[PDB]
This record gives sequence, C-alpha cells and structure tokens, in this order.
Amino acid sequence: FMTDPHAMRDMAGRFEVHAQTVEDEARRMWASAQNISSGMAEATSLDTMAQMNQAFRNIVNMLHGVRDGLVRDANNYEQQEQASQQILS
Amino acid sequence: HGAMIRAQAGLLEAEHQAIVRDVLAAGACQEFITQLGRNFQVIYEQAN
Repeated sequence: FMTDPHAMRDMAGRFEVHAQTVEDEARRMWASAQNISSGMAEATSLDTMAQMNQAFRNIVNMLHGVRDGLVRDANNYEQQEQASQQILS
Repeated sequence: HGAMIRAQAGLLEAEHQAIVRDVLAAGACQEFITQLGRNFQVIYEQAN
C-alpha cells in the first residue's frame, strides 16, 4: 500500500478531513470558553485557553503534515514509476 | 455550559480515537501517536 499511490492520496484525503474536523471543534470550543450569547469573565481562564489554542494548533499541523507527506509520497512513486518505464523504452 | 464543554471534550476524544484508527491503518512512528496523544490529553485536561 505504501506502494499504491491512489491509496496514499485517499489516505491523505482522510487526514485532511480529520484536520477540518479538529479545526471546527477547536472553533466551537473557543466560543464556549469565551462563553457568550451581560456575562462577565467568570468563564474560562486566559492561560488554559492559550494551552488549548496551542494543543489544537499542534494537532492540526501534525494532521496537515501527514496529509502533505502522503501526497508527496504518491507524487514520488509516480515520478519514479514513470522514470522507470522511460529508461526501458 | 460546563455541560457543553464536557460534551465537546467527549466528542474531541472520539475524534482522536478516530484519528488513531487511520494512523494504524496507514502502517518509529509510535512518536506521532504519543505526541498526538499529549495534545489531546492537554485539551481534555483543561475541560475535564
């Protein structure tokens, strides 16, 4: 399968979906932390939010990273498959 | 609202578990899983 390019790209798609899903969850959690519809700052703390924002951003980058790498791997497998058939004209 | 935040965190962890399934399906990459874990755990912690 790390030999099947159509599959890697598919896998990339999945991780992209995961990335979208996390971004949307992070955005809903942001709103909830802020806690709004007069509501004063009895809501979620400033330092915890920063931890969260950071954790979310890490997760999204890692997810983007796996996507990117799979896409690059597919591209790399095709480039070499193609180069191989040429050498054997 | 503290209820919403707990429900969201529960949903976040389902998503984390969903991700682990895909990672496994995409067979020294045990660090990806560990780091992934850490960050979700941090989010989960701060929301209980």
